Amino acid sequence: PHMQPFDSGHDDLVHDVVYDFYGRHVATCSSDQHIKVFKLDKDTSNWELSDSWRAHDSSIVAIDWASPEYGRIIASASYDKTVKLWEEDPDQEECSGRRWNKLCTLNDSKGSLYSVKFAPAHLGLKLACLGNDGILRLYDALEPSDLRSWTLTSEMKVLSIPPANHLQSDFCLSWCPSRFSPEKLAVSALEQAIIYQRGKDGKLHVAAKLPGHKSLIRSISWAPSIGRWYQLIATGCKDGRIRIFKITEKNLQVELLSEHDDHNGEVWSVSWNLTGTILSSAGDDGKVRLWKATYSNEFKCMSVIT
Amino acid sequence: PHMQPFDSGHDDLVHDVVYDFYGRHVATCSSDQHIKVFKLDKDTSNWELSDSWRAHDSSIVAIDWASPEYGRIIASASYDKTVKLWEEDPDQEECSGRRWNKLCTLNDSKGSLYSVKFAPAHLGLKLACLGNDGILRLYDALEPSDLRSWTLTSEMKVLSIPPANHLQSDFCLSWCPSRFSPEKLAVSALEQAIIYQRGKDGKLHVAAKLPGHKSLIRSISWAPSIGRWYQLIATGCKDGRIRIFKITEKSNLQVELLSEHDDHNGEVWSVSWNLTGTILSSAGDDGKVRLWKATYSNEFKCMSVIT
Repeated sequence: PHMQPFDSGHDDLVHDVVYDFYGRHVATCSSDQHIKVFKLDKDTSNWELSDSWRAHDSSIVAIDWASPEYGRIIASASYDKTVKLWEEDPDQEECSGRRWNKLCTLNDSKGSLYSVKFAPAHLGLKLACLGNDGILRLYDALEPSDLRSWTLTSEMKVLSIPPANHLQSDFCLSWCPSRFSPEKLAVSALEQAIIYQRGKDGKLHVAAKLPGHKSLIRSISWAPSIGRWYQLIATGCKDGRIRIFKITEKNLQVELLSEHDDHNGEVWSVSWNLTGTILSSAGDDGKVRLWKATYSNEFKCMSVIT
Repeated sequence: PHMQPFDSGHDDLVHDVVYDFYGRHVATCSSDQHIKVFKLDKDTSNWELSDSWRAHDSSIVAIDWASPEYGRIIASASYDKTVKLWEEDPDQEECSGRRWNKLCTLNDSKGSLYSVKFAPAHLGLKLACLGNDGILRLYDALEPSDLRSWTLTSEMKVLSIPPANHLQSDFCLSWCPSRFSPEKLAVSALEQAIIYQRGKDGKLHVAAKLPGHKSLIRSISWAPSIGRWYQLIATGCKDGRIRIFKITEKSNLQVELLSEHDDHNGEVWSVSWNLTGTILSSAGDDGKVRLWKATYSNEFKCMSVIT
């Protein structure tokens, strides 16, 4: 059952679409340097533009919503080397172009930015970003009252020497959602994919790598480990394979659970369920595949949308 | 050189246009619930839109700028029973619709609002408003640092009762600009026009009335009394007459009527003063603007008619 598609309202290509916490809102960002937010009308089950606005001087590539317990906040990353934060002002008409106020700007990056992800709420307003400079940066809104008070918490050189050629480069972030697991996050930078963990010293250290990728990692996402003791992160590589890694900490162990080339071409998007019960993958073949785990913990394709 | 008209950019009728302190900026408010601010480009002596934005849920009728010594602040009154204050954020692109941030909202009024006027700077950020509820209200930004800290300073029942069919009502405000004169302001409410003065008890009391109006007072403004000791306030009535009252305080107030002029033959909608209170303007149905200067005898004479 397909539903009535709709126009985003963007002129240039759209890079990311993201859901709010409740799944009733979506934020869109494209190259036309705009961020659009759609609302899912209760009555007429249709998606309808809540507000659109110009937000960056260059192409906006990444986007993300903060936990509802900190307000209505969106974050954006652009090729203009910045990350901007916005907060919805309910006292403005929708579509007015002025429904979301910039709360701040992060200019520390000296290279374009490809990704930005808020951290799990149980760690406060925190976030990460990664760009050409090959330097992952974490920021913290130390005082949850001042949603402008964004301090820089950490800086790590993912690539020792960022190659810097033919912008044939890719980077991705994904925090470990787990509430009852030590703070950590995954990062992909080209062929490599590495995991960081908070130490007793309050600093990030590299705790492992997800080996096997023979090309560019287009996407990666940590799955919600509700119920499980272990962690699972999936990656969609350019070599045309979905990979699912089981990470156990007894400090971290790394198993490869599955590999799937069903896409025959690059896997662009890899996404998870809210319960981490279903995993999605999309690619060149112009198809989306949904995967469930077997009783043996292998992964099986439960359906193919096209 | 180049005094050509220009479009405001409003869809519905425009109610008020106001100049900033320096005369280089203008704020416009219309029924389309927008407030536009124009800039007078130094180089090309043209007026060009600085920023426009939706500010009220209903028709915006009045507007006004605060003294430059408190920042870039505008105040607006609407039929939506509110008065909003805005402060310009120089760190925003012009025309972005995001150049003026709401600093506060005053909801105390239970009837639509027709007028709002900032008080003379020598009294702090203070302001007044009047609406259907027939209750004039003064607000004070007690701490000039917190341009959100707007407290309510006073409430006075102008029209004993606020009756109204809401089909023929008008209200106007105008503070006495004078720096070396006791705080006071004029208020028009329909046929009546009354003056309030601050007492020793820090409360407003009615110190006089400007008698003679035989219809609705569309406009009134106190003139800058630079050089003079007496005060002069003019009113443009619907009965088609401009009136200029000389008010002297010998503190109790005297009231003389200096001039009456029907040259307009129809209602006088706008009555305005000079920065020195040297020239008085009037506009009306006849589609003409008249400028008036005072004679040596203190009568007023029409020194020109624009059409």
